[PDB]
Amino acid sequence: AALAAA
Amino acid sequence: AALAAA
Amino acid sequence: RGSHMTEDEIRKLRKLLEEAEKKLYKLEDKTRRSEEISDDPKAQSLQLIAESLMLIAESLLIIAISLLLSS
Amino acid sequence: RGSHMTEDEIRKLRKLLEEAEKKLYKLEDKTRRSEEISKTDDPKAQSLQLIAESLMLIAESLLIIAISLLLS
Amino acid sequence: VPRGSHMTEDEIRKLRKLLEEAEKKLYKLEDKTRRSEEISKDDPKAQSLQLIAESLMLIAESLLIIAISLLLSS
Amino acid sequence: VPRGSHMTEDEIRKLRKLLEEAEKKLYKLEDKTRRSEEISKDDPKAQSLQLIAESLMLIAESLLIIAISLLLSS
Amino acid sequence: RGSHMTEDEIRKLRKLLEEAEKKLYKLEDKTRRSEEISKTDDPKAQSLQLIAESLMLIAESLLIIAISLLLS
Amino acid sequence: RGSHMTEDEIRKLRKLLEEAEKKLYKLEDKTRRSEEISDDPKAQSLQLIAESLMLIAESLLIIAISLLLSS
Repeated sequence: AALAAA
Repeated sequence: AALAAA
Repeated sequence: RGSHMTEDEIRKLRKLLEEAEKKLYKLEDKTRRSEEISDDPKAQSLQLIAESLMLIAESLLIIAISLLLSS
Repeated sequence: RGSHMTEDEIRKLRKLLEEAEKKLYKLEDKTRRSEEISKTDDPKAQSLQLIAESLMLIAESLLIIAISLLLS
Repeated sequence: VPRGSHMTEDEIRKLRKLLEEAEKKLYKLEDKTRRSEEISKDDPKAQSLQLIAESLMLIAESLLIIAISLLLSS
Repeated sequence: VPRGSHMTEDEIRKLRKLLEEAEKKLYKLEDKTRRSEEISKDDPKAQSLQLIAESLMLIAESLLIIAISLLLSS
Repeated sequence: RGSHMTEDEIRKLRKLLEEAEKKLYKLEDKTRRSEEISKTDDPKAQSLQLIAESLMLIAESLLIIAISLLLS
Repeated sequence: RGSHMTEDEIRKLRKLLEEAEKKLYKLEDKTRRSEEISDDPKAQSLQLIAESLMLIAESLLIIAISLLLSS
C-alpha cells in the first residue's frame, strides 16, 4: 500500500 | 451507447 | 493473449447496459416529476442525494460501455 | 514460475460475479414489490426509494464493469 | 492516451453527447446544492445530509472525468 | 490478464492481504444485513433504508472483484 | 486526421481535477468542524456523520483514480 | 507513448493514498466503537450503510493504488 513508480 | 464487439 | 471473450456474450452485455440505461432514463423522469411536485433542508438534501446518484449511475453506465467495447 | 491469473482463478471470480448478478436480480425484484406497495405521503420516503433504485443501477453497472475488467 | 479504440464511432459520438448532457446536469445540480447550502439550515442530522449530498457531487464530478478519459482512450 | 506489473512486490503482497481482510469484513457484514432483513421491520422509509444497505453490499462486492482483477493484472 | 487526447484537453481535464481536489479539501475541513461541534444524542446522527466522512474518502480515492487514468 | 508522469508526482500521489488509508482505519475504529455502544431497524440500517461505505472506500483505495503504480 506504499510504493513509488515512474 | 449500443454496439457489438469481439 | 490479453482478451478472450465470446462475441455473443459481449453483445449480450451491451444489451444489458442498454436496458439499464432505459431504466435510468425512466428513473430520472420519475425524479423530475416527484421533485417538481415539491420547505425542509433534509428533504431537499435527500432529493439532491438522489439526483447525484442518478448522475453517478450515468457516468458508470458510460464507463461500463467504454470498458466493454474495448475488451 | 508464475502467471497473472490462473484460468481457474478467473473462473472462480466469475463464479462470485454470477452469484452477485443473481442476487442483484432478486434485489431489484424486491425493490419492485416495494415500488408497488410504496406510500405517497412524504417526499423523504420517495427520495429514499429513488436512492435505492439508483443504487441498484449503480451496482448493475459495476457488475458489468467487473466482468469486462475480469475477462480482459 | 494510446489509440486502438474497438467500438462503434457512432457510439463514441453519442457517449460524448450523454457525458456532456451529464456535465450540464451536474453544473445545475451543484448550483442547487450551493443555493441549499447558504439558503437555510442548526441540526447535526441536517448538516450531515447536506455534507452527504455535497460529497456525492464530487464523486459524480470525478466519475465524469473518469468516463471522459476512458471514452477518449478506448 | 497480461503481465508487466510495475510496482513493489511487497505492496502486491499487502494489498492482497487487505483485500482478503475486506472480503472477511464483507461476509460478516452480509451476515449482519441478512439477520437484520429477517429479524424485524412495516414502514416505507425502513424498507428503503434496508434496500439501500443491501444494494451497497453488492456495490462493495463488485468493487472487491474489480480491485482483485486490477491487482493481479497490474 | 486526429488524436486521442489533445495535450490541451488533458490539461483542461487536469484543471477541473485541480478544482475538485481543492473543493474536496474545503469539504473535509467543513466536515471536520461539524465533527467537533457534533452531538452524541442519537446513533442515527453518528451514522450519518460516518456516512459523510466515508464518502469524502471515496471521493478522495476517485479523484486519485481520475488522475492516474488521465495521466495514462 | 502511453504514460508521461513525473516520478515525484507519482510518489506524492502514493503518499496521499497512504494518508487516506490511515484516515480510513481511524474511521473504521471510530465506527467499531460507536456501533459497539449500541432496537431500531432504521438505525441498524444506517449503521450497515456506513460499514458498507467503509468497505467501498477500502476497495477504491486498493484500486487507486493499483492504477497508480501501473501508470
